[PDB]
Amino acid sequence: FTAVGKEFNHLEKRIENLNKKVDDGFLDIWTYNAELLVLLENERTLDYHDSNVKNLYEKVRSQLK
Amino acid sequence: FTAVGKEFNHLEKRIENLNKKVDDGFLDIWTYNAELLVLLENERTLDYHDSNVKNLYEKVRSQLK
Amino acid sequence: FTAVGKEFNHLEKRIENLNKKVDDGFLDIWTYNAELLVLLENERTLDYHDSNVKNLYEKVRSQLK
Repeated sequence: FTAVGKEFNHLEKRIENLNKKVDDGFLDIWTYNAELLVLLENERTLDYHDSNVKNLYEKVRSQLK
Repeated sequence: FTAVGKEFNHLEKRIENLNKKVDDGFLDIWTYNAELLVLLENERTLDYHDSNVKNLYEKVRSQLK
Repeated sequence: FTAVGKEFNHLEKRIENLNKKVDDGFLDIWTYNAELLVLLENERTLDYHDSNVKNLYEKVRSQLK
């Protein structure tokens, strides 16, 4: 019977809410990383055709899904 | 009686400690983002008066509370 | 008897899996921060000998363990 109890559901929903907080926080971080990168690449600071620069685009792309 | 039991409190405190780890980790990340940004803006790399650059300051400000 | 029950172990393993997700996510973020920084420092954008620039290397080093 524990999975219908109040206490099990309290803890479960706290886990779920933390997992959501982590997902939304990671999305916020990686959206920031994307917004910064594209500005930095607008300069001669970072060149889009350098393979090390493409590595960053590819990570950001993959993180934003 | 479960909320006074040892097991419920063990799990609850693990949740709490994870939530703290997430908060402190996000604060570390966003403090880093702030420290990097202000250095990058010291250059002509990023211009503080560009509206896309202000977007980044505003996100960092909001994240650091 | 609760620590051998199914429900306690279900919640515990969810905590553990979330903690792993957080660790792996933070490592991904800080690896990205390292990869970006070293590219930015390749330019006159950021000078490795400036003490504020060394602060960033030191944080990244410490985060990657």
